[PDB]
Amino acid sequence: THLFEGVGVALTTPFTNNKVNIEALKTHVNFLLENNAQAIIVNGTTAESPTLTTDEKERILKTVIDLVDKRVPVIAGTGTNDTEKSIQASIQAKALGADAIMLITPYYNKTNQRGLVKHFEAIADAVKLPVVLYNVPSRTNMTIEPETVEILSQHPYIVALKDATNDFEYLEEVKKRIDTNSFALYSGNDDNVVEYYQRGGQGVISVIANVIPKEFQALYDAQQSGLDIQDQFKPIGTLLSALSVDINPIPIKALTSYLGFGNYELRLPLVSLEDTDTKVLRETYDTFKA
Amino acid sequence: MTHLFEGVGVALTTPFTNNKVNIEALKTHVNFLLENNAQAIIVNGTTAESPTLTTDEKERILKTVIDLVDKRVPVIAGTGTNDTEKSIQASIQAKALGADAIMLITPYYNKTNQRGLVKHFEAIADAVKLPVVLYNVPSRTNMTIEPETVEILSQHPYIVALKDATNDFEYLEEVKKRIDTNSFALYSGNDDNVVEYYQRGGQGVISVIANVIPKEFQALYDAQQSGLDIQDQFKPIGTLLSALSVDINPIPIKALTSYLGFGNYELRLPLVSLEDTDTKVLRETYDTFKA
Repeated sequence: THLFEGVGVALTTPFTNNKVNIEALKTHVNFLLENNAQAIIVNGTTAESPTLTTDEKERILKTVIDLVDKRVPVIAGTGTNDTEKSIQASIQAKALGADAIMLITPYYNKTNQRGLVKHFEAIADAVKLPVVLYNVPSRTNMTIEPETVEILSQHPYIVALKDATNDFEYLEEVKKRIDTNSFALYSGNDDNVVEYYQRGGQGVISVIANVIPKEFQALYDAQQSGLDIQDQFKPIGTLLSALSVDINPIPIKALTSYLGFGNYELRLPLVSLEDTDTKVLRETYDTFKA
Repeated sequence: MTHLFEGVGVALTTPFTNNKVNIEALKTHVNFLLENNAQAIIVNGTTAESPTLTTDEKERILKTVIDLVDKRVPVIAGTGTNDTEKSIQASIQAKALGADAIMLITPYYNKTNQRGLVKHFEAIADAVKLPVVLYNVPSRTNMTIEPETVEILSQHPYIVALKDATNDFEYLEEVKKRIDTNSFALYSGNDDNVVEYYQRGGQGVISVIANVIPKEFQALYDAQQSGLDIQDQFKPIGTLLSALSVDINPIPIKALTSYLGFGNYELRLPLVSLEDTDTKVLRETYDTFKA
């Protein structure tokens, strides 16, 4: 009934001399599927969607869809801070074959809670496809209030929340206003997953699972089977700490490129880490693997 | 002798009528502004609801304000986004249309570090070769231009001012310590801090409320330049500004631009208008001020 449970990956965009590299894109997705990724979130923040052209987003999304071939859900990031364009982009994602769309709250312009509902509901009504809300106040400086999540969760087509508030008071206020049989809560912050899972989350939409999908999903599966993951998490948390050297996806792409998925490139206004930080992060990764 | 303007620049609202830009209402509004001593027109900023305008609408509107204004004050085109390549291309098109300057917000949503923030602004300024107003609004972007970073950017021949919407006076003083205000202008991006901003040596304000009270708001700046205290004189305006804080800009200011006949009271989703009574309470607060 939920789109997925466990680890979905906020897929990075592989660039090669500033161009989307479709062959690397396919290799990365294959690597994700072979390593137990439960879902692919395409053109999210981690994909640098703000600097992707529309053509790029569509070429990437169609590629992911045709390659995945329904083996896991393909969730297209289509929401912006403009309702009309979010509607257009969601409709194209539907037509290309996406299984769901992800919609962030507005940002920069922002809105009030009543506007927020109008915005999400307008997109959901127009697309008629499963929608994953995305709340990340550290990027948007607004939130989807718990009462607002309740109103929205009653939309037939709004099925989940990517919750990147890192606020467990908020998590508990949301829990008591939704039915998790029909409305899934996904962490949007890799390092809160131990507690996020303990408190009954349905999984995570993950940045680090770009490079360690198997281990990160295995951690979910252990929790779900009735095992304690508090200590088992630590070696991943060690890598997560090194990943926090800069704003995502600046650090994760040092690691995706290291594994062969595109060059280590970010599109402006983002920039790659400097050499020292890049080698430190890559070493940390090799130590995790060892 | 070299700033683009001093005093009150207006962050012009977009006039809508059945969700179409009203070109006649727009011309009328600009004329009203110019007639009432506005010192600059900032086109397609946050207040203009730029996240929801088509590229076509922005260009039509910009060219309309440019041709009307006819070089009487600077037309400052908001062209900056969180995509550097798109910011460059929109800025080049604004220069072709005859803009006197461009305004560039920091990235937002993606954000960036201070290093990439310098690359972003510098690449735009390098590409367009037109005067640049940086625009720092942490309550909308969740990032900032550090005082040291403003220092660095001020050294670019084309980067000439900052619209500072931090509302942080420690920040102001840190920036003043690093820039020369004779060559690098500091404009408040927050209407309600102007008494202190002007008092602390600011060059002016890029204003929301001056959409409707350009005359009074410019006269407040003039009063203080002539050596008068405006602390008490500002309070009637502050009262109007308390009413305006009822919601996120430009949701309230558009209740008033329509009330003066500059388009209908319409906002493009994800924004919505105030409901009817908050619309009236706000319009009466304005008439009281005018009275």
